[PDB]
Amino acid sequence: MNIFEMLRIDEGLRLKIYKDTEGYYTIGIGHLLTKSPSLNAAKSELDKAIGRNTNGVISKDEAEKLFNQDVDAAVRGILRNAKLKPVYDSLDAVRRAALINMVFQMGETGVAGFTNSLRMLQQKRWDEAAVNLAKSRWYNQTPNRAKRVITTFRTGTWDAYK
Ligand SMILES: [Cl-]
Ligand SMILES: [Cl-]
Repeated sequence: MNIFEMLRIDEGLRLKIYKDTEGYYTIGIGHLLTKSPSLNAAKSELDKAIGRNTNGVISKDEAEKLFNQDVDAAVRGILRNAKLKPVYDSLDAVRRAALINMVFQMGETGVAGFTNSLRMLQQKRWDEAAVNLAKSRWYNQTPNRAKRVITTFRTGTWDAYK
C-alpha cells in the first residue's frame, strides 16, 4: 500500500464534475475545482486545469495527471510549512502517509490548526493523539474516512485499508 493507493481508496475516481461531501464542485480523484456555486465557474476552472475545452468531462489519464500534481503539492506544502514539517520529519513512513492524506483533504492551513494532536504525534503518544483527533468537525463530518486515517496514526500499519 502507498499514499496513492490510499488516497485513491478514500476519494474514489469520477470522470464527470461532481459535488464533494461539503457540496463543492470536484472531478477525478478528489480534485477540488471551486467552492463557488456556479457550475460554470466550475467548468472554467476545469478547462484551465486541463488546458482544453472539456465540457465537464475528462479522461482517466487527465484524472491521474491532476492526482499526481496534487499529491506532489501536498507533500511540498508540508515541507514548506513551519508547523507541519517537524511533525512529518519525526514520523515513520506509514504515519507520514496519514498526514499527507489529511493535508490533501483539508489543506495545510486546516491541518496546521490541529495544534494539540500535532504535538501529540510529535511526541509519539499514539493513543492520546487518536482520541484528540476524533474531537473535530472533520471526524464528525466524514467519520469512516477519519477512522481509517486515525487508525493509521494509532497503529503505524495499513490495516484500516486492507
Ligand atoms: Cl490546477
Ligand atoms: Cl466518511
